[PDB]
Amino acid sequence: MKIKLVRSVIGRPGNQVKTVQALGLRKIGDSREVSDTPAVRGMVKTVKHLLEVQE
Amino acid sequence: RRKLRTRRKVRTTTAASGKLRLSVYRSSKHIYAQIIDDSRGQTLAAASSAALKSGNKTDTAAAVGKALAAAAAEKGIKQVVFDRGSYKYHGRVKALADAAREGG
Amino acid sequence: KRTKFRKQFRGRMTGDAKGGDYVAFGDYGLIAMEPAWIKSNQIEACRIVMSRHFRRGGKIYIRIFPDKPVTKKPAETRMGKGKGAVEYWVSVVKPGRVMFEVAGVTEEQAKEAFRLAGHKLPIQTKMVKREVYDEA
Amino acid sequence: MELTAKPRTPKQKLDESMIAAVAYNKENNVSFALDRKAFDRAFRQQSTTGLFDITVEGGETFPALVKAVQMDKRKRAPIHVDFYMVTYGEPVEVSVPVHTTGRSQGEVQGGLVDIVVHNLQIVAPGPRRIPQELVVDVTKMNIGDHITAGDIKLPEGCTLAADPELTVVSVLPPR
RNA sequence: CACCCCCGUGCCCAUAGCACUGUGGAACCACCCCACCCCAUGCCGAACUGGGUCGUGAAACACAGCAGCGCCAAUGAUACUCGGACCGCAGGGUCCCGGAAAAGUCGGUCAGCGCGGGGGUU
RNA sequence: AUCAACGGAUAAAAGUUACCCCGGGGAUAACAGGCUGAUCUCCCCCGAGAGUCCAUAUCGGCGGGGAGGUUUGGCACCUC
RNA sequence: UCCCAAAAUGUAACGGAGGCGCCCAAAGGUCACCUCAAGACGGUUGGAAAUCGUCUGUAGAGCGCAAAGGUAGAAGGUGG
RNA sequence: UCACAAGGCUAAAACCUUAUGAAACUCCGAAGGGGCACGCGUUUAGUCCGGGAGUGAGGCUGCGAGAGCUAACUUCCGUAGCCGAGAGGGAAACAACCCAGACCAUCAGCUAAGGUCCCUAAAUGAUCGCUCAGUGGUUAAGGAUGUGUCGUCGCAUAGACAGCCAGGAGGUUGGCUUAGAAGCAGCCACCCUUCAAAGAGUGCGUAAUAGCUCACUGGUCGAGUGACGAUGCGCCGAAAAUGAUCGGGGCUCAAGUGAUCUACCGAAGCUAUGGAUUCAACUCGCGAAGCGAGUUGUCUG
Ligand SMILES: [Mg+2]
Ligand SMILES: [Mg+2]
Ligand SMILES: [Mg+2]
Ligand SMILES: [Mg+2]
Ligand SMILES: [Mg+2]
Ligand SMILES: [Mg+2]
Ligand SMILES: [Mg+2]
Ligand SMILES: [Mg+2]
Ligand SMILES: [Mg+2]
Ligand SMILES: [Mg+2]
Ligand SMILES: [Mg+2]
Ligand SMILES: [Mg+2]
Ligand SMILES: [Mg+2]
Ligand SMILES: [Mg+2]
Ligand SMILES: [Mg+2]
Ligand SMILES: [Mg+2]
Ligand SMILES: [Mg+2]
Ligand SMILES: [Mg+2]
Ligand SMILES: [Mg+2]
Ligand SMILES: [Mg+2]
Ligand SMILES: [Mg+2]
Ligand SMILES: [Mg+2]
Ligand SMILES: [Mg+2]
Ligand SMILES: [Mg+2]
Ligand SMILES: [Mg+2]
Ligand SMILES: [Mg+2]
Ligand SMILES: [Mg+2]
Ligand SMILES: [Mg+2]
Ligand SMILES: [Mg+2]
Ligand SMILES: [Mg+2]
Ligand SMILES: [Mg+2]
Repeated sequence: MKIKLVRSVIGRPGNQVKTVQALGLRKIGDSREVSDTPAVRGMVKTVKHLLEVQE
Repeated sequence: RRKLRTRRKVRTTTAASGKLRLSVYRSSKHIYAQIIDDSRGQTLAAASSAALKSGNKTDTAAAVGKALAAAAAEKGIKQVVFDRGSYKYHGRVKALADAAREGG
Repeated sequence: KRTKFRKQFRGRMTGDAKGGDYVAFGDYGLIAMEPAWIKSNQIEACRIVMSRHFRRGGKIYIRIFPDKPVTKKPAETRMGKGKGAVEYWVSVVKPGRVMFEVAGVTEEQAKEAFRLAGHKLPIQTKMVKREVYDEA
Repeated sequence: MELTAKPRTPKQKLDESMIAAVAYNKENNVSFALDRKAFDRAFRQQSTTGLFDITVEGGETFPALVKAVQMDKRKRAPIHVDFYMVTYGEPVEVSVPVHTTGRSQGEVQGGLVDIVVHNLQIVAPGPRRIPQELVVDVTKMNIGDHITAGDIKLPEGCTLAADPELTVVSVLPPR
């Protein structure tokens, strides 16, 4: 998949923070490419709502 | 009433003991004294008494103790555990005992 | 009214009605619509209303029953020093639960005796009539 | 009655006034969804002892009976239905409504007719011919008079799942 | 095990249990009989124990039948619910997404897998 | 070893102060305010019953729904 | 010790209930043996309950004391 | 185990059908959580040894509970987030809520929550409806031929709902009660007669009669009309103290509202260009390490 951080981490729960951290995004507007596998696509599920996900 | 047998039965720690347990069955005027490796569902030696008995009915205990222990020599069994039954270790099954207890 | 022997004190919480939403022991039935607490005397009130309106004799099934002790601290005490001592008894009627069953009376009679009981009640209600054979 | 779809997904029908249902053959098992309006007219007419014809939007039409119904507690309305796909010569056990007939000579000296158990579950009829009601006479009945489950006239080829000394339609004193 | 059956003993710990019921006898088991001693009874060979039959397989056990009970138990739907969002002053309630019971209905089932020995297949 | 104030200040110990003093506290009470509204005040619903007769002329049991913030309080939020 | 305590541990309140500051020389060690409550039928004192017998009987009993967990193949009752 | 609703049954208990409550009940039992292994796949923290501390009054909201009155800008715990120690936009104003974490410069571009009649940046936008009450712009039981939308049932070309003419009957003051009760202050039953139709009968009435009228039928007309719920928006119920008001002007010939669509405005968030700092790695000078320099990345409440 592709990925964009289009929401924010403040006032968001600890784990969702640390998961934003993992997925490599550290600022809004950050985009990224992601490797369709259960642990990474399972890292995008849990912070789904903060992300504009492409394909 | 089945309490005595399942009692001593569990009281013989099956596997973790290492040693082999040794059944009996002197209720009828025929017995069965089996030797078992507990863990594996297999029965090793054994020495019955209903394939000819000489004649003795309870006097023959020592005989099948000696016969069993004889089978134990060959198969290579030197360690043992005495799985009695509802049988209160006294005469007959004591004979089977003492018999195997020397004639190993 | 009261339970006869027990433990003493309790608590409070809510979601929709366990059993039973269905109409046994009777032909017409009255159903909660709101998550109230219901005091003895409130039922007592509905019982006496309906009992009078039916005269002799009809048949009245008061399904709900107050097992829950509610307490109230003494007059003018600063909080603490204890828990309040059993003011009265409530029955935790959740929505949909059937509070009342009456039978041996016409539809008209049932409507009225119901409405009269309703105006005595802490919560909105609705009357209905059988078909609820979930079991019997 | 003419349902159509049956996926595990309900959004296709929810508001549109349809009930989730299942009809099982005991060999064949099929989920689906019926127009509410219909099944309302229906189940009102035929009740639990029903028997009506069910043609799935695929051509194949099978007869069936109503085994259970599942309600919204707060809206008091059908949301789901358990449906028995009937057999032929022996079915299952049928719950049927005790009624009452004629002015009892109980309501004329003090008391009233009280159907102490509204719904009587019998074993078998031969399905094709199910008793849908069950008239009991009461005119003989005085006040203090219980009718056990034995004394009910079954319509031949019918037995009683009931303990037949259990109190049914009994007439009660006044006050 | 060659085929059966019986005796012991296990893995299994009720879809493997119980009732009703039929079968079984010198070949294993059982009751049986005797007991002054080994041994034993808070009293009594009932039980432990000891010497042994016949007799009976009735009791008990083994095996078969059976779904009355017991136990096991769907799919369907729902309760609730992680997490996304909301309404209501409040008691409380809704929507989207995934997970998802319990009880009940369908049913399923008079278990299955071994080891050793005995005894039978004119 | 009721060192039981139970991690146990000394071997060994009570009161009083309106004659009172110091250092602090709005970390904490009495006044007032604030928040609440059980209690307190009023208004509404049902109507059993009273009114010869007739619920509502007037009164209104058993119970229900609100308002107000003038009572006694609750809380301790600015002011020691 | 139980509940609160939000199915890991933990978790406060002048929140909701109840025990302890011992006892046992056998109530311990081991060895061996025994199986409970309760109801139904019938039974000299009895006749609600006593003691005996038959049938049912997975715990509906017992465990020195509180309760929770536990336990009938014993921790339960008896003897060397 | 404790508690509990109607009935059976029995001498009450047990037991039988029906039926239900539980923090300190449990035949069962999720979602979730916790431990361990891997890393099957991303990312950056960790742990230990030693120096220096400060803190030990917390605060709100949501969810979960107790206490409390299912009171408190209440109290005590669990849990997430924020304030504390957080500036910036929004919520008129407003620690906490919603958006969002500010290295510096800019008279540059895009967005978030929230907004686009004038004060006030931005559509007096579009289309299908709703409400006419200033609802909008704060409460309830209760009430109501308000209005939209569904559904149920009923009556009707055998003439109905309404309107209008007439009958409304004989037993019979039905019995009971009563000082009298005769449809009509209270207890039991609703039977016959005549007909196209007239019911021990509904309200008013009388101390009780008598009296007025309805339930039924006929004509008359000439067609629909009546009841019961479900739901959208409103109406009433709605009374406090210095002067009013949604923040204001004002809004329905919507600036209110339910739905769907798009265009724009909006922050110290993102972006453009320039620049400095932190750390890091790479390259170089001198004499490894170290200091300075430079580039890339990175960071900087
Ligand atoms: Mg949620
Ligand atoms: Mg779902
Ligand atoms: Mg699933
Ligand atoms: Mg069998
Ligand atoms: Mg000292
Ligand atoms: Mg003085
Ligand atoms: Mg002086
Ligand atoms: Mg003086
Ligand atoms: Mg001073
Ligand atoms: Mg004062
Ligand atoms: Mg004060
Ligand atoms: Mg008052
Ligand atoms: Mg009166
Ligand atoms: Mg005050
Ligand atoms: Mg203060
Ligand atoms: Mg405080
Ligand atoms: Mg937890
Ligand atoms: Mg703490
Ligand atoms: Mg089950
Ligand atoms: Mg401190
Ligand atoms: Mg502190
Ligand atoms: Mg705290
Ligand atoms: Mg507070
Ligand atoms: Mg701020
Ligand atoms: Mg601000
Ligand atoms: Mg501002
Ligand atoms: Mg504030
Ligand atoms: Mg927007
Ligand atoms: Mg402008
Ligand atoms: Mg730059
Ligand atoms: Mg920053």
